[PDB]
Amino acid sequence: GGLRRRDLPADPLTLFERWLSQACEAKLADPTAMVVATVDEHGQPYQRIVLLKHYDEKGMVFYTNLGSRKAHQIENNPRVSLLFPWHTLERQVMVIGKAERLSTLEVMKYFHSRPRDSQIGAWVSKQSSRISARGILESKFLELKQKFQQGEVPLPSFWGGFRVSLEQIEFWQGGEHRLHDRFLYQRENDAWKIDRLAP
Amino acid sequence: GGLRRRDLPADPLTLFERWLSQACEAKLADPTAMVVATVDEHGQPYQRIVLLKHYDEKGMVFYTNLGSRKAHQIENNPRVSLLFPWHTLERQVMVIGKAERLSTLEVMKYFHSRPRDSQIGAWVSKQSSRISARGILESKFLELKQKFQQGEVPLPSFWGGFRVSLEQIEFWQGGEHRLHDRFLYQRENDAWKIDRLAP
Ligand SMILES: Cc1cc2nc3c(=O)[nH]c(=O)nc-3n(C[C@H](O)[C@H](O)[C@H](O)COP(=O)(O)O)c2cc1C
Ligand SMILES: Cc1cc2nc3c(=O)[nH]c(=O)nc-3n(C[C@H](O)[C@H](O)[C@H](O)COP(=O)(O)O)c2cc1C
Ligand SMILES: Cc1ncc(COP(=O)(O)O)c(C=O)c1O
Ligand SMILES: Cc1ncc(COP(=O)(O)O)c(C=O)c1O
Repeated sequence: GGLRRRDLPADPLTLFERWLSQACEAKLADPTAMVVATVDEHGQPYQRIVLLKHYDEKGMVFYTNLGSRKAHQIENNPRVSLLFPWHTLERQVMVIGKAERLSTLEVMKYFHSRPRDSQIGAWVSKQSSRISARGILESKFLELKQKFQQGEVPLPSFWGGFRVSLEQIEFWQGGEHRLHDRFLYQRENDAWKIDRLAP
Repeated sequence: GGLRRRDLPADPLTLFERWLSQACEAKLADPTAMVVATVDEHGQPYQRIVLLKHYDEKGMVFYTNLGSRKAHQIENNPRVSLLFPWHTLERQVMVIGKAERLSTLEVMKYFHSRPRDSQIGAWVSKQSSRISARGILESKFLELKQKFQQGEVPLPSFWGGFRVSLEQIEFWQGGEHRLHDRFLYQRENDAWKIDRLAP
């Protein structure tokens, strides 16, 4: 029907929750899937999809291997962008913010909630490094599955997470004639300034 | 069934064509949709989806408004990343490269191939700038529809395109236990060096 300023909530998370809710409702594949962009030391941007696992006023959270390329890039430049590719629903949500590491307590809690095969898998991969063959991953997996016996499957020291703060959140919704609705929520010291952007 | 090095084509575009072909075949919404990431002068990355309109060994092409944020950002830093969010097919294609402007000749050709309402729309929006109301877009549209009479609908001077070169192309395909297949094709002076990357 359209997206009019007068219908927007004060808090952008409120609109995001609604859009996330309807996305699950429409059964999109991986509704929590978002593309996270980071930048290396030479100014080159990099992208990969990760899953949003939690969000609130403090920011959006995802977990990853601390030795990965994104991790290395975030340590040198914490500025990141997140984009939810919801175009089958004629929508997009883009977030601008800084990524900060989650504490051990937060990570252990989420880690032990994952399927065991995934916990073991976490142990297996030296994420982003070049490896000579797939078999390396497969032998290790087997090796560890039995090594643990699974007693509790330990939290790898190289496993962690990041929380991306909400400095800016942009909502995009398809419009005919290429005239789409775009609203940019921008942090103004606790409060949110809203502007419609030309498509 | 999996992705083994021995089954990879010498030229990454060959694998990309296959993946693009099957994506259309599976009727994904907007198979040519890709997330393009650019970086501003402060090192902050930005993202938005655009449509791939052509590709070959020289790079991947998309069209946009030359006064937009992405355009401004590319003029200051031509390094960009493209990511095709094909996860409903358990796949991802990420491209690293430099964006260069297309010539007038190339742009006119593609511009006049678009639906008239879209050509008029192109004229309407001062893409990315803040506008006070949606009505501004709607009045202009109407105004121009009749102004042209459509005799040929002129190419806006602020409309253009970019070609992103292929410096690196990464292929990702879902794997069980979180052990996914990842291969990175990297330009080595005309030739392509291939490495499997840990997931
Ligand atoms: C649907 C989907 C969800 C994914 N979720 C995550 C995630 O939550 N954490 C993660 O580290 N990688 C995840 N990945 C794999 C990443 O895209 C990427 O390959 C990996 O994190 C390494 O990226 P990097 O080399 O840029 O560091 C996911 C991939 C897909 C397609
Ligand atoms: C499926 C889809 C396809 C799109 N294709 C394009 C495109 O080809 N060119 C373009 O300028 N914007 C396109 N857009 C709109 C962009 O995502 C974005 O809103 C716009 O280019 C302005 O981005 P910027 O402010 O970062 O410059 C598309 C959006 C969607 C959801
Ligand atoms: C490398 C990697 N880590 C984590 C995840 C997902 O997080 P979780 O397994 O806790 O749901 C994925 C999902 O595809 C992944 O590919
Ligand atoms: C702003 C904008 N320009 C261009 C396009 C698509 O290119 P074209 O209309 O030539 O197919 C889109 C598609 O959503 C768009 O949103």
